[PDB]
Amino acid sequence: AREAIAQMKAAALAGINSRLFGLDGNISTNSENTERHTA
Amino acid sequence: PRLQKITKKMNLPTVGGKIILSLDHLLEYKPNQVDLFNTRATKTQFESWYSAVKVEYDLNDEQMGVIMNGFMVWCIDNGTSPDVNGVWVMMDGEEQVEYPLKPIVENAKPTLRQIMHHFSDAAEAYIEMRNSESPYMPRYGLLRNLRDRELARYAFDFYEVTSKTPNR
Amino acid sequence: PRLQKITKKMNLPTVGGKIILSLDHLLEYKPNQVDLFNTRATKTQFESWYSAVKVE
Amino acid sequence: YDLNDEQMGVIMNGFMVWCIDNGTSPDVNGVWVMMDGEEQVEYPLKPIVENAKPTLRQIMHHFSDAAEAYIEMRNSESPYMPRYGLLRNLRDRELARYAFDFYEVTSKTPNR
Amino acid sequence: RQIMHHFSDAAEAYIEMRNSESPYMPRYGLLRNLRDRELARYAFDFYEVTSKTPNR
RNA sequence: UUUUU
RNA sequence: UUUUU
RNA sequence: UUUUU
RNA sequence: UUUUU
RNA sequence: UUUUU
Repeated sequence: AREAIAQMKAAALAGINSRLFGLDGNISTNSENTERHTA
Repeated sequence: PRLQKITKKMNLPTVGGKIILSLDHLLEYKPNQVDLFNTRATKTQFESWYSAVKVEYDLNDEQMGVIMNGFMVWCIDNGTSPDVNGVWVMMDGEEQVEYPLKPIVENAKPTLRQIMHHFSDAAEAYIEMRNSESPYMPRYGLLRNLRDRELARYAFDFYEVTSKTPNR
Repeated sequence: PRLQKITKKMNLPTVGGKIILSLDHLLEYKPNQVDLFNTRATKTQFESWYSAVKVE
Repeated sequence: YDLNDEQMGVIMNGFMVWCIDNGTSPDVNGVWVMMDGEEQVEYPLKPIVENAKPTLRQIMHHFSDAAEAYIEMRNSESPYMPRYGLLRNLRDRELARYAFDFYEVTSKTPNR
Repeated sequence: RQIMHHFSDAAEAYIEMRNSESPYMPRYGLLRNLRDRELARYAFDFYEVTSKTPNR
């Protein structure tokens, strides 16, 4: 049975790419403006 | 037969034909490495920060150890940058005893993190045991979505690299 | 033989040559984590919100 | 650990058995444990590793004959095998003697 | 640096022995994340190539 | 030499 | 060590 | 040749 | 060196 | 930190 177990564990895991990062929360698509308006 | 690592006959600087500059007394010169960087503040500035803060809270008592400790946990779970405002808080029992926020920052001679690299092993052991009991993770990590529960040890704003860390 | 996680001989802050700042009484300091964030309001503001609404 | 006492012999011994039954690599975290009676008296894990001047196994090749005799007698009574072997599925019960992370080859071993 | 290329063998032997005792690495390396602990010998701002070095 | 969870 | 619906 | 914080 | 909310 | 109708 020691063989058959390892065959199961290996058969049920393939293609799963770990990729320890998820996604970052910090977005900056465009920097902050910091300018004014007048008439 | 035995000898020492450096020898006078090694090639060395030669300003004068006779006199050598690097005096061979280095065999006992072993300062702890981390104390020498630039990314850490001085021994002086850390001291004055600890003295100047005490007046503006006006404690003059050893409750300061609690207040300092009450700061570092909050210093984990939210960012560290000069653009903070509002308040901060530690809790006891079930209430939310708060405090002000300004004088810690503005009476910080270089920037904040430039002081707070001292706290490396303290918070390390802290999240270690809290991870031992229950599955802990800070906010600085959850905001950036790590999958490996194991590397909570290395999630801070303030964390000082050394030659001791692993290559992972 | 048994001991505790933190030890006094751990490397720690050294303002004075003698006195240590982080007093070793942290072995029982286990606040519920979520109560400590900034993204949540305070216990105070939640209370006043519940009181001020009732009048209006 | 701040012991300054000859309990160190027990703690050292309590490490090597655990050092068998799980891997040895710098990427360990958490805790480790020995037991007495029926409880699970645990300890921390960091300072053994980080205060290891070269890497860990580079120290632990000293322990060769100790753990050897250890698993020999435990195999004598009952059918023992570590985890480092069961993770790699040996069929011959007899070669448990040569299953470690740390094991130092010599000119004495057989050719099998 | 145009002055400090003189110091080549001094700092070399220095980090050699400190690496002998304990696992030393400078900041110029840790900022650039080497994996091989062995090549701390060749991590400086100032280091003067010669015909003596190996091809690694 | 390192890299065996 | 994690990852087996 | 300079430019490596 | 700074800049991580 | 804000900004999710």
